[PDB]
Amino acid sequence: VSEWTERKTADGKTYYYNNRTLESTWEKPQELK
Repeated sequence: VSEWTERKTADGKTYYYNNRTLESTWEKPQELK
């Protein structure tokens, strides 16, 4: 399942955090793009 949860921070950034692999990236995976 897409464990990619997008947290939109008031800092003005939406980083996609994968709650399965504990992956935190500032660029949305191919699942989103």
